[PDB]
Amino acid sequence: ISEITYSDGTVIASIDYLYFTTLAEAQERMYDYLAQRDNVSAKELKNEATQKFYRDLAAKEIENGGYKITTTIDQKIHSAMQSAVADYGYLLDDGTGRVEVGNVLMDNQTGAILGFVGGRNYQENQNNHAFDTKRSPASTTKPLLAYGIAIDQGLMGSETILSNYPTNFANGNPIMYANSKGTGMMTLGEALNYSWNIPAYWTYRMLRENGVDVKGYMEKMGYEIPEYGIESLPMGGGIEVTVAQHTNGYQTLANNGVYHQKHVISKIEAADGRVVYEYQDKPVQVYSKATATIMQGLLREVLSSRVTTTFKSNLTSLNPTLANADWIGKTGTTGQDENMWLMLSTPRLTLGGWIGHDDNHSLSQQAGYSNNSNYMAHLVNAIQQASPSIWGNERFALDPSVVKSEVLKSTGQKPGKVSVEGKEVEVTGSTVTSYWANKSGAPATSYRFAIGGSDADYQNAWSSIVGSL
Amino acid sequence: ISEITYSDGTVIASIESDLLDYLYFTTLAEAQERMYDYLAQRDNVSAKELKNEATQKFYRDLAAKEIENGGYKITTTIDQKIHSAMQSAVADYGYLLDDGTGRVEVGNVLMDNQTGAILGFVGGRNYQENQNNHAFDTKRSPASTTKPLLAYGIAIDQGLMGSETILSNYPTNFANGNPIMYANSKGTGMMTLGEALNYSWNIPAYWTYRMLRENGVDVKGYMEKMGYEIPEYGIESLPMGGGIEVTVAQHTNGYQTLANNGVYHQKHVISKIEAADGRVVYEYQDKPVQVYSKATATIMQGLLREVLSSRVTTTFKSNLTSLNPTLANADWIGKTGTTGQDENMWLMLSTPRLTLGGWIGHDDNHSLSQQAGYSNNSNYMAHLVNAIQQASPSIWGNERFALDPSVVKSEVLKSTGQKPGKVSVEGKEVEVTGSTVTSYWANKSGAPATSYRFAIGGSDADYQNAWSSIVGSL
Ligand SMILES: *[B-](O)(O)c1cc(NC(C)=O)cc(C(=O)O)c1
Ligand SMILES: *[B-](O)(O)c1cc(NC(C)=O)cc(C(=O)O)c1
Ligand SMILES: [Cl-]
Ligand SMILES: [Cl-]
Ligand SMILES: [Cl-]
Ligand SMILES: [Cl-]
Ligand SMILES: [Cl-]
Ligand SMILES: [Cl-]
Ligand SMILES: [Cl-]
Ligand SMILES: [Cl-]
Ligand SMILES: [Cl-]
Ligand SMILES: [Cl-]
Ligand SMILES: [Cl-]
Ligand SMILES: [Cl-]
Ligand SMILES: [Cl-]
Ligand SMILES: [Cl-]
Ligand SMILES: [Cl-]
Ligand SMILES: [Cl-]
Ligand SMILES: [Cl-]
Ligand SMILES: [Cl-]
Ligand SMILES: [Cl-]
Ligand SMILES: [Cl-]
Ligand SMILES: [Cl-]
Ligand SMILES: [Cl-]
Ligand SMILES: [Cl-]
Ligand SMILES: [Cl-]
Ligand SMILES: [Cl-]
Ligand code: NA
Ligand code: NA
Ligand code: NA
Repeated sequence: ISEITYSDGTVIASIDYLYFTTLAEAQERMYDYLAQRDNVSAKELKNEATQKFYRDLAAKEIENGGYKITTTIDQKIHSAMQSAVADYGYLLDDGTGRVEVGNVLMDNQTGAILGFVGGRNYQENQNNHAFDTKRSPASTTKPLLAYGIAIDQGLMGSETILSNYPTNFANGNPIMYANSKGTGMMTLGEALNYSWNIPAYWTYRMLRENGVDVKGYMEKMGYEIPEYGIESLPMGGGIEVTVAQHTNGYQTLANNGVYHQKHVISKIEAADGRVVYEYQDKPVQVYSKATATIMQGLLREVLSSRVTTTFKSNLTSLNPTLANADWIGKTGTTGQDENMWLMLSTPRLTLGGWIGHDDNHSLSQQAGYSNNSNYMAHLVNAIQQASPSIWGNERFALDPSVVKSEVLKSTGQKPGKVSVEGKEVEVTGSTVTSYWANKSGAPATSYRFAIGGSDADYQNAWSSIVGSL
Repeated sequence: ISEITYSDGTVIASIESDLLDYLYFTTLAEAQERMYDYLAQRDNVSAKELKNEATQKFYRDLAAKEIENGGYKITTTIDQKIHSAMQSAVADYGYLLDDGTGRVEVGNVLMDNQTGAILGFVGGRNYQENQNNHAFDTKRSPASTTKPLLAYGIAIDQGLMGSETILSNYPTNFANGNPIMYANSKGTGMMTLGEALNYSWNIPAYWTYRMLRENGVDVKGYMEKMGYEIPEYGIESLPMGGGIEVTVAQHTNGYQTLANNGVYHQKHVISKIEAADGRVVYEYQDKPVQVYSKATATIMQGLLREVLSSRVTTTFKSNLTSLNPTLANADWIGKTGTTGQDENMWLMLSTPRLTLGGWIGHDDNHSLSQQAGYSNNSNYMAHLVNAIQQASPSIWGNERFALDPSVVKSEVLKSTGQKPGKVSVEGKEVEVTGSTVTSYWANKSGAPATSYRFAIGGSDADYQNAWSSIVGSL
């Protein structure tokens, strides 16, 4: 009778979060294997009755067969993660009841899942918040769906300027962030650190205007998103993901643009040793190396800046060496504080983390900012203790293909002549290196130098700019 | 022969004559200052004679001899378990300060808010390597930790602003024509007190101090009640710490005053000297002074609570949270400091029971790294605050700072920090309206009606520009 092992061949069980997660995945691979073995047509496989039967026939196969199921799970690491959430999960409770939690640690280079947190305590609550739970990824959407795609397309670079000026949705309601209706122009860096919404709204809207196949990108990463025609899409509206699937997105950015499909099972072998399933590596360059490495740079500072997450502070206090790893990441917070995300990467690993309530009520305001950040610092340390060089010491680095431009700070763009209602101006001032992922680098400065902005906005910004020579 | 004891009576050391450790020198030195004052007054020397240098030297010599040969018991306020714990903390965690500019030195004073007793201190990285006492001897500019005491606290006390009053942070020059800078920023716009505190902007502080001069406020009087020695008050950048130099111990005494509801207790490390024959030659006398009203102090507490919790200029609450979440939930308030070339970092922390002063920098005054104060010092002091807890788990207390009853509350416009009402904007009189906030004052009657110059500071151009904005939003 059959076995599931850790990656080193150590038996997990013969046929708790660990048990069911790995088994359910093994059964899903067994389901595929049998449907292909019986030549079940794709029409047939859509049939509900057929699915039940084959779901049931895969389950019995594992029980009765004598298969070895090799998982990707690292015993020391996964176990250290269980202790972590046991020891430190209480840091999440903030007076809104018992806060649940999902984490997935993924190898950036393989997609393998080394260990995971399923929830506060399987014995109290059996919902798997790492693999099953689907929640809006909120602002963690932005680097993937908006900004990363805009850069990859050549429509934006590291120090391009976006409008966070007040603006409304089609219905007339103001696009909000926290309680702000917006401010003014702003670099991509600042838009990312503070997690503004308006800048993301204009970015997505620009992608639609340029006809960019955004679905194409998201699908290459395994994202199932049913409707792309949504103005708040890039802020995580109309999207729902597992922590495992979402971790896979950040795995893509971290792995210099190259997707590896997540997996928890690497091999199933019949009792006579014939492989019935084995994981096939299909790297996929979702973003250009320039794009991914440019994005790595920005997400480095999302964490450094500490604007929306205290994480680096927390990690520094618990483990100052570890804190010097080249961490990058992105927070998410849903509009009523229903869900907090913190996504973290070093060159080697990605660790995704969600918290919230099962019934979807609000957390405290600081639940993502402080609590989750603190918790994940403890979790990241606990993985370190268990496997001391697993995080690695590599730095993320700009790909040589990255083009570097001299732009004005004020416009995001090369200095140049511009007309400001009549009066042409020679536009001059302090400059910055901007990183682009196109052939040619930044354009020269135009009147509409920014992503988004009304006319009014533009004669307000140009006002100050002109003032400032 | 003579002995210096911890506060429970344990012996720290014997004083006998020499042939021809911070704790020894610090406690002995203050004991000799006491013996000095005693011997002088026993002999009826007057401030006339005691101004004469041959006479000081005589009475300093006499006080040394007296403790060396006499049979005095000297009782210090030092708490042995806590002080030890602090020596351990700097030993274990001092390296957290080293940022690549060399060996960063450090001074700390833990003070009891209710008496001014010093319970323990850190004198430097390692007395062996360097004997400069950075807790008691080194004087440095308190930088922006000047602002609550010299500027905003006094303004509130004098009824010239309240908790949500607006201040100008629009660009402006010193009298010589140079811009008042903060980091690289030439300024922004109008600003609540709270925001001005959390970011530690300079211009609001500049204007605040200017106001107090225009109003002839006795700022020296306040600072002196707290033991501060500032030689020259006519200095534009005073409130930012310009032309001020202080020990960690003196400066801890200033934050003690705000923390103890406005009431100052003079710092001391010695509570009693007693002779063998029963003669008490010195015993510390409790002499509370109300420097700020309880209203002012408790309002200030609320603002300093958020300086820490906003995490703008320090990571401390984050650091402490990860080290000791329960302790991070005590009622911490504080203020940071950074001199203009990054030479000096300060963090001043209080709970209702204790104040902990912290300075870091280099004995030769060269620059620290840019984040030394924001991050390094904040992290170290969270380690230090925690180590103090471990040694004495109730010492910090679970009490909360709270507004005194005497605090006046007012409904004001968020835009103007003043009560809603009509204003004359450039000819046409306007119905100044919008969302409100509760603002705390330490006067009789609270906020005024909004006037054209609602803010502390600002030029005509500035006020135009800001009203421009406010009129828009109606
Ligand atoms: B983000 O910082 O997680 C974020 C995302 C949104 N998106 C949507 C669709 O509401 C809103 C907000 C916010 O207004 O706080 C933040
Ligand atoms: B403060 O945030 O510690 C502060 C204080 C000063 N003071 C003086 C006298 O220059 C300057 C600055 C600064 O230029 O950043 C900050
Ligand atoms: Cl293993
Ligand atoms: Cl920023
Ligand atoms: Cl699409
Ligand atoms: Cl999905
Ligand atoms: Cl569509
Ligand atoms: Cl799998
Ligand atoms: Cl077999
Ligand atoms: Cl950092
Ligand atoms: Cl922080
Ligand atoms: Cl280039
Ligand atoms: Cl260029
Ligand atoms: Cl191009
Ligand atoms: Cl317009
Ligand atoms: Cl000394
Ligand atoms: Cl003691
Ligand atoms: Cl603020
Ligand atoms: Cl004065
Ligand atoms: Cl002084
Ligand atoms: Cl004067
Ligand atoms: Cl005697
Ligand atoms: Cl009073
Ligand atoms: Cl009242
Ligand atoms: Cl009122
Ligand atoms: Cl009054
Ligand atoms: Cl003017
Ligand atoms: Na966020
Ligand atoms: Na060191
Ligand atoms: Na400061």
